[PDB]
Amino acid sequence: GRVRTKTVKRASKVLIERFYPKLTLDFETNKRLTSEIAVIQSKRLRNKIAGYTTHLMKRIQKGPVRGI
Amino acid sequence: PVTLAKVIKVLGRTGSRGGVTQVRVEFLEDASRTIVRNVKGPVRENDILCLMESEREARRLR
Amino acid sequence: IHKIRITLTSTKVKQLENVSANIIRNAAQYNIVKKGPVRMPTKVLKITTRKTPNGEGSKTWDAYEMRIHKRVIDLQAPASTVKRITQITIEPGVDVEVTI
Amino acid sequence: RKKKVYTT
Amino acid sequence: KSPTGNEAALKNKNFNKDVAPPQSTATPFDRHSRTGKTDSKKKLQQGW
Amino acid sequence: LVVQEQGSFQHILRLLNTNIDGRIKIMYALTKIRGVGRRYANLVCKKADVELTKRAGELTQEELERIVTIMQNPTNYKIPAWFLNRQKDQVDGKDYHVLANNLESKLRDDLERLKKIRSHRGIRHFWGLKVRGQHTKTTSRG
Amino acid sequence: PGVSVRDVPAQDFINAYAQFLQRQGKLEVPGYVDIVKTSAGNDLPPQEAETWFYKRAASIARHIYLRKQVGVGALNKLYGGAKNRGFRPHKHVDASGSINRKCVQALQKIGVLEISPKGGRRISENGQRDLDRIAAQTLEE
Amino acid sequence: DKAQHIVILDQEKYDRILKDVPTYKYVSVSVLVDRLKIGGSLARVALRQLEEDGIITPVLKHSKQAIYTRAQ
Amino acid sequence: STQSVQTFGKKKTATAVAHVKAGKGLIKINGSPITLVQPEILRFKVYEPLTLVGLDKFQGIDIRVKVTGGGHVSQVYAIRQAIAKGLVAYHQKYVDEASKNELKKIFASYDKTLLVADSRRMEPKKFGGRGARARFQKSY
Amino acid sequence: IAIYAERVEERGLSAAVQAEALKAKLLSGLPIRRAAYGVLRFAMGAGAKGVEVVISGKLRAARAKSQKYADGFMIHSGQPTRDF
Amino acid sequence: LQVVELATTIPLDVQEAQREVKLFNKWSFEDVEVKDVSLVDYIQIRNPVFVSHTAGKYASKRFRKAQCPIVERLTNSLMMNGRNNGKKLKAVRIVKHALEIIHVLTEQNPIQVVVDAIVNSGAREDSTRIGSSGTVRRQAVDVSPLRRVNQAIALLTIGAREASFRNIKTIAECLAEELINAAKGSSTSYAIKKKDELERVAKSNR
RNA sequence: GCGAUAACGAACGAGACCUUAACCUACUAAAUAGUGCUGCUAGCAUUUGCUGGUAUAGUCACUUCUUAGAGGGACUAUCGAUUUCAAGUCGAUGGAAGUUUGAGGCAAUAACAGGUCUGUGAUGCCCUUAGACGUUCUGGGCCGCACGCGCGCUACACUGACGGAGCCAGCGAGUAUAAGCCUUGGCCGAGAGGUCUGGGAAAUCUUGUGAAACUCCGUCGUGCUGGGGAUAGAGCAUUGUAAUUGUUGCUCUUCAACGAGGAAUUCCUAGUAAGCGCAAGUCAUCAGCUUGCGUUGAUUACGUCCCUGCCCUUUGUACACACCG
Repeated sequence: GRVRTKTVKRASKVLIERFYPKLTLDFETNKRLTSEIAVIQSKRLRNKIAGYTTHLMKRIQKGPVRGI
Repeated sequence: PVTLAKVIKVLGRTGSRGGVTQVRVEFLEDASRTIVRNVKGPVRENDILCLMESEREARRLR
Repeated sequence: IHKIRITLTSTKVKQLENVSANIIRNAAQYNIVKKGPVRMPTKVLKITTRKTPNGEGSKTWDAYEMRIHKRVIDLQAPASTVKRITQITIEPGVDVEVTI
Repeated sequence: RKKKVYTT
Repeated sequence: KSPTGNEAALKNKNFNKDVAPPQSTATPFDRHSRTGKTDSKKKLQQGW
Repeated sequence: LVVQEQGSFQHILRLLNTNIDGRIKIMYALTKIRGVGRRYANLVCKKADVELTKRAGELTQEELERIVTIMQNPTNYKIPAWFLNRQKDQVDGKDYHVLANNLESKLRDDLERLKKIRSHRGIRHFWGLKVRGQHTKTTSRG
Repeated sequence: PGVSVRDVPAQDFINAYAQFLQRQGKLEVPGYVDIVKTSAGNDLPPQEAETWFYKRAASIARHIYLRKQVGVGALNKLYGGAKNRGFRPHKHVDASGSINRKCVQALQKIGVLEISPKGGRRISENGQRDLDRIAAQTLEE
Repeated sequence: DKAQHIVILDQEKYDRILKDVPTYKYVSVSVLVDRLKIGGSLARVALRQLEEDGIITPVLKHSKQAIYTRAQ
Repeated sequence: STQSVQTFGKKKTATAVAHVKAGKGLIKINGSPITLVQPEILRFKVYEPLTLVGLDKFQGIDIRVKVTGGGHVSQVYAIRQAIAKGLVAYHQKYVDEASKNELKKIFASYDKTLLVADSRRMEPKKFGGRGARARFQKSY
Repeated sequence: IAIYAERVEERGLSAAVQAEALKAKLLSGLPIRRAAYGVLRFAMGAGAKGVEVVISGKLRAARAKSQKYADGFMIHSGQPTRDF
Repeated sequence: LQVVELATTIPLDVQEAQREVKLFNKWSFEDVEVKDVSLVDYIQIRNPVFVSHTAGKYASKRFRKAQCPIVERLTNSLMMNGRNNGKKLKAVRIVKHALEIIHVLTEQNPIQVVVDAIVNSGAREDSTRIGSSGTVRRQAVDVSPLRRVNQAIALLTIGAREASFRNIKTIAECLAEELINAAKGSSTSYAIKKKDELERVAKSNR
């Protein structure tokens, strides 16, 4: 299974609730964005956050997401 | 007198040990007589598996 | 002119890299031709010691490591110039050997 | 686990 | 046959006539102390 | 190529009180003789110009009489001492290769000698156990 | 077209060079070839008594052509195989040095080999000349 | 121990091999042994002759097995 | 210099150093012709990048390969990829990409291993067994 | 050769210093409770993120036991144990 | 059609493959077809192959094995019984030589024959066991085409393997007898007797 | 984790993390790595080429394959589907990699009469401490077999034995006035082994560890056969102060059961299982053993609670030293 954990899930939504206009539906842009937005000590960790922040971003287009 | 039926939906796993499955077939010819049947082998949707005999429904296996 | 070989060994790369860089730094601004550093294949010191001081229970093994990093730098310079470079670029972890 | 004994 | 070397040449090996025992295993409350000196409620109060 | 013959074969062969299958390849066939390995019959046939593509039954009387001469006189046909069986004997000190009937004879003859000198090896020989120090605690169950 | 030793299949060439070698006859045969084993791990002498030394010599000459100053110590590891230890697992076993040391001695006096500096045994000027010759008269058939 | 294959070739068998093999579709090492009762040693040597004279057409060349047929 | 590209196809450990220059139809293995690569039963495997596009592409290019490492079967697969990548690499550098994309489709549709090295590798043996996942038979 | 004794700046932050000091206070006749929380507060006083003192063995009784005194934040698995 | 002249000369026979890829460059996959409607998807015969040694990743996903060439699924099925594990080349030596034997017998296409040996021996219904915790109980159900593809081959190789056990007959010639006979529904050969009993008991269990 | 929610927000563990493996024609450089050129040199058809040798000054060029530091890259990426349209899952195309990318290391709260006082100059106490249970020394014993059990192997044959021909890996180790290291290369030896030099305190030299399976070509040809290698007899070496109760090997010789194994039961889902060898260990010699590596390389699943085991909830209690109650 490819279930993300809570530590990546809560860090992803705190970004949207702070920098939604700077977020995009493209992972690459978010990958580079979260580097200068949040101090992430692990490169593997950084890609997981952006990959689910984009999924949260790619979800808001189909309608309102619950809890954010 | 062997008849062929294509599967159109898989319902779930059955049998005591889970090695058999309940799958919804649809006959190759005369797309009627919908019968739920069991398969010993792994099943994707759209399998053309044939039937030794047709006049029997299927249930959960003990 | 003299053909002089400098070898750098350690356990931790970061201090070895500073020594490796600083020597090149002393070999660059001073117009001294060099050849190196040559990253020697790492040497791991492996022993598979048994966890149990006794001999009871399941079999688990301890396999401890020693990653050793070696480089060689050939220097074409007088011995007076090369000797002072090492003291400029000293580190307790890194041992320095100089040979002509 | 034994008691030592001599002969000579 | 005073020395053991010389007598060895005569002793027979009578082993394959007698049946070895059919059962030969010879190598229970682990939870009960056999010391009989139980530590008091006061000792733990002083020890701990 | 395949050949044809009649009467030159010999169904029952006899070399030194020992019976050899005539229909089996000769350099393998001699192994029925005690004192013959597959190693030994390889060479005693070769220097006798017994081509390996033949059987025991094809060899005429002449060839058999020559090979048994080499068989019983190996040192006389430059067969090496390291290729012989009983090298540096106790009684005479001459290299020997004990054979069909005479192999077990010096085998027994060696037994009572160690039994005569009450050596530990012959002591264990009388019982019938292992003598080379091998272990009987769990395996000597036959 | 320039025929070389590397251009011809090895299995049939070694038969052809040995076929030339046996008819040549200038290579001297030790008298123990019908007595000795190829290696310490063998159980039977080679089944071709009349040819095996020539087949061995022809291959060894060809094998050395491909590599550089290979000594006789290297040759034993080339031909050795898995010994049939009775109950223990197989172990790699060296070849007989007496045969191999004689062959490099034998092929050196016939002009195919010589002692190379810093160890080993180089292939000679004419050894390449004859081997590449025998190769040239190999693949026309 | 029911083989009883014969490896020495007599006159009774040589001509029959010239009478048996030509009436075959495909032969192998066992085929000459299975029905002609000749040994495998006699089987492989017979095939190397039955082919050289032109009676047999070689289908495949191999050491551990041989595939042959009639040339008629 | 002359037209040359450097490539390499990789297998288990076999890494196949293939050199393609500008010359004749010289395709050699360690300086020896491809007509005598062993095992001969898989001599067809190293031919696959030759006959898939046709042998005429090898008229103007010469191929010399050197491979060390791997295993005997691993050698067969690595050289196959190296010359197949050598064909594509040479076409990329000196020929239009119309050819590089066109010929690659023939190579892509027949086997992905013709271009990309597979990642299947042996996994380390762990203590408690003779194999990577296998363990000593347990006694009750 | 030359040996130099350097005064450790933060005594509480050093496990070796505090483990040794506890050994003396353990031998000084103090009860374990008074001794253990004298270094537990000392570590938290120096600014340590966490501290765990485990005094195990037998004490005035035949059966032996283990006793633990954790304070602050404590990580257990992974590299940061080797790091922090 | 022209002979392509290379400096490193290309043999004449392999130059024929410039038209079509063939197994051993002797067997053509154009005239090979599956005579069973449901077994076409799980028998891959569309992509021609040179040698039954492809070394793909067919066990990674659930149904990747359906794309494996039909010839490789038998040579993989050959190397069993421990000592033969990893002896794929030898198993291909068994398959290739057998196909040489297979063509001279019945005069049919060797790779068409093996497909027929796979469709005929596939049991369609098996009586699975439905024991209620220990007792002997059986229930008859169907068999999927994927299993009906794979069960026939494993039966086919087993009948090949025992035919050569303590037997002067070699494995390849046993296989050729095995494959052509089980292709025609021969009750004498293996993978028919073991199949027929499987469907026999399934009737009395439904 | 979604969700439901008298809970809300958090922490440890899991996951993260780290080591290793994969990709990088993009960097940094590589005479302890190689290649193409360049000399000088060779054999063949002479086609200017095909193969090689050499070159610590050809005082050649480069890092691409080999090494390793700096980095980069994947985050289920994008799409079709089902789902509480959520968490997710399943199929495609791209990709080097889409099973947590692969495999491992560290790893929670308390605890067990689990194992070790035979590792300690770690121990409290009992015993003993000069005719010592301390030491030292010689000789023996742990090997000793009427028997049952297991961890392995040798195989039970032709998918094979021998005999030739071919001939590829990777992980590792190796020294001085010693107490003798890896040992090449040469010379003697059927073999084992013996002699003389030299390299290497190490990507150089040992060692391309040319490992075996394997491919080919031959004999064998169903026979307990030439499958198998017990039990035993004779000589030559090695090691050690010392090999008898064979250290071991080697040479010859002896030519065993075993012809696939009952009731039962074990490991395992991909380079994994299983064949096949190699190195490090204890070691002066002794590997059928472990530890690691590499070669070949599959069958079938991708589901369930039927067995077993564990966990959670409900339930019951006269147990709490907790059913060994």
